[PDB]
Amino acid sequence: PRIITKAQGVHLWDSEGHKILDGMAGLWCVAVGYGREELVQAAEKQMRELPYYNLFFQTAHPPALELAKAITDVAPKGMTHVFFTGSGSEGNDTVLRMVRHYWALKGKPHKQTIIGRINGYHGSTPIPGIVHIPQPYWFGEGGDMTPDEFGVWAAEQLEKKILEVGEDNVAAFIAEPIQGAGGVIIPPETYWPKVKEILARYDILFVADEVICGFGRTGEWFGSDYYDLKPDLMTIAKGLTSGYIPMGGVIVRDTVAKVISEGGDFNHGFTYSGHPVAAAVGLENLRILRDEKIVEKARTEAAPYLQKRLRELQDHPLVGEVRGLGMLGAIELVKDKATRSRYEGKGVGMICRTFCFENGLIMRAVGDTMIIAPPLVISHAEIDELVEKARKCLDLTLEAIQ
Amino acid sequence: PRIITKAQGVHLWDSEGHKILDGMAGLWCVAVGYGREELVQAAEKQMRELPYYNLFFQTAHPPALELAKAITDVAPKGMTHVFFTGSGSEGNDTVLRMVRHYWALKGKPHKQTIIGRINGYPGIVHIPQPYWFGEGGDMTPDEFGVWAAEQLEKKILEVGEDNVAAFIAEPIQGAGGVIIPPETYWPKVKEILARYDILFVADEVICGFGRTGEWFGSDYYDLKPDLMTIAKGLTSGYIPMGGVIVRDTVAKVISEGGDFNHGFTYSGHPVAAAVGLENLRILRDEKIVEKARTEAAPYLQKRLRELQDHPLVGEVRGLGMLGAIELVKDKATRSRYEGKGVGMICRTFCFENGLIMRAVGDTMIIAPPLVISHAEIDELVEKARKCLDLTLEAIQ
Repeated sequence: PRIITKAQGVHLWDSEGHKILDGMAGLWCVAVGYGREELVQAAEKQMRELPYYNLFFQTAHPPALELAKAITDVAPKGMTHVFFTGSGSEGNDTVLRMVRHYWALKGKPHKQTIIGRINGYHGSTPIPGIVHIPQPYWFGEGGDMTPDEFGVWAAEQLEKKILEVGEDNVAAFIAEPIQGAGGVIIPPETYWPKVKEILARYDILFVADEVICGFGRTGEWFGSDYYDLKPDLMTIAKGLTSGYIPMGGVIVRDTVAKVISEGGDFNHGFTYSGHPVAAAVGLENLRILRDEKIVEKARTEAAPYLQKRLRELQDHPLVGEVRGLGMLGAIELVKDKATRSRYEGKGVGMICRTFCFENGLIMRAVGDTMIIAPPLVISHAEIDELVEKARKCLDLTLEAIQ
Repeated sequence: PRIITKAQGVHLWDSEGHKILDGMAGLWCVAVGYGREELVQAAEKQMRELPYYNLFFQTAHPPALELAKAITDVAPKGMTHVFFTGSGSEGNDTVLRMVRHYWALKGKPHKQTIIGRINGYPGIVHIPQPYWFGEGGDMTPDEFGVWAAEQLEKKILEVGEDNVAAFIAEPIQGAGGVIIPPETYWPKVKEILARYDILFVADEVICGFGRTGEWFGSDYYDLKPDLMTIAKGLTSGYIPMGGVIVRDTVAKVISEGGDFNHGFTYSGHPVAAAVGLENLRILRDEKIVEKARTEAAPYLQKRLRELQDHPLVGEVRGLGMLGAIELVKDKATRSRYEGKGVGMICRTFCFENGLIMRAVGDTMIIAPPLVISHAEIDELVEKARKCLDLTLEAIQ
């Protein structure tokens, strides 16, 4: 039984004193790495000054506002409003309400169906008003097409579905820039360009799920920045606080915010914001990401090296592919690299995960896809640690297959 | 907006150094009062040791478990499962999923309609609230209660048992002005629920963790709920967290029998749990809940009721650490100062005189920290009177 005693930077240590590199940044979230005392201190300060309560009585510099202001500053242009939640998934629920409630107020209440992709639908409990298009997963679902052309097809499928459902019954299309959860499904070059093209010609809202891509994970602040999308709403969480304290929220384009306020501010609960203690943490977490240039350094210094290094693993017999951008990476485990076939039923990723655990690496396995989203602050040294331990474990996995 | 610099016990101080008594315990939540360093220290400790989960490994004593264990210990008997959320309202959403998903797995997917009450929450239907003071006209409290309870049975039949998933109610409606039910209500509702195959959800977001004097409102009115939404006083509002407590029989049906929506991550944020656990440790181990029941509550209630003499007060009501004051133009008919917005004025004068009572229309309400002292109750009822006198004066 293996118990963690201490955590620092990108590393955990067990009771035995064995060092572990957390390649998944806690669970997608721990951006600035473990043990940043500044965040602890933010929380502490607020918790004793005034833990809860806003409006009528409030602190000298309410963290709710200053955090929102901070978020809108790093957001895509046009995104001026932030409605905070206690979690990321609460964010996605909230956005579903907001898009439907939005269209109602425009006097088009028929607009209700949400178009998701396969393997990124979310909760929402087939519901006679959430439909799916195929995911842009070339490696698994693109057979023998070129990435580029597969992308275009998977993008066109959106247009088809909008028409099939009918524009006047569609409320919104909603997608993670990169699905990352379903195994870092990085789209072909051509996808988002084409989806942009489509969205431009239909009167539907566009929700970027930045729960995972948010706050530096792509190298840019948001995946929406990276793929250059113009979303109407953005769900955030996780890296908002580097996972040091629960918080989520929705960033909202001005034009949309104005509609859920004017007309009817009943459901616009004059942004009671979120919890002061969470916000205080979030604000310091954002201050740190911008002011110590961690996002910038991820883009310019960590990312390029991580990607290069990770790709060296392509030589390994077991690896059908390495893919990744920013601080996202994935490794496909195949029986034959040519046909991209898997070790059917053997559950190989499981084995590879096992060996990662045993050898002081945290990669997550999504089926036969190993994935990584390490803290944005990982060093060259630590990337060397990572790709090294990765290889050890790939060798062990292969060995174990015989 | 007045600028608070520090908070202690049941008191805030502004920049001017003026002392303010928070009669609403933050917003229903701050149970143990402000500035308990123990809670700050719990959060701090966890935030640096291990702020969030990872796929593989965990700390020596994960606070998620220890908190759930702690909750199940204070819960009504049978309540063995806790699914945590990031908020209270996320709890109520979650429970809506759970009750519907529950019935589906029993092979009765038509069971979906939720029966709420008016002023607390086809899809979702409502019955009338047990608010004798406003909506009972000239009936006796007892008989009005029975009627308001019978209205449930009527609605179940109207909707039809095979389409009803659940009935869902706060034991006492906090939000909507401390709507304390007649004696007879909950007894009768129990009677009704006993004869229909529907689930019963207690919304303990507000009544939870001592507010009634017992741990839960469900304890107090002696209800046998199938699910309980919690939040707020779980951490004394020091850090956001919520959850659902779930009867064994229900939990067994949503886990095995229909392996689906209990993996995932409902395990709850370690940092929040650490706080929650210490908050609960404090409530049980320093006997705050017990002392609320036995020492604080009786005195608060007594004292508060002295205000009944005031011209403006149609009624004082309250149990445990809940209280309400009705502001009327004529005590006989229970009429209000229609349209004058009197509660507004009374609230205003409370703010200006270092008291936080919340106004729900013309109902002033209080839910002070469970730790309020006799001294502080004296402070409260005293400032209350001052402000009632000021409000009345201002009406001329």
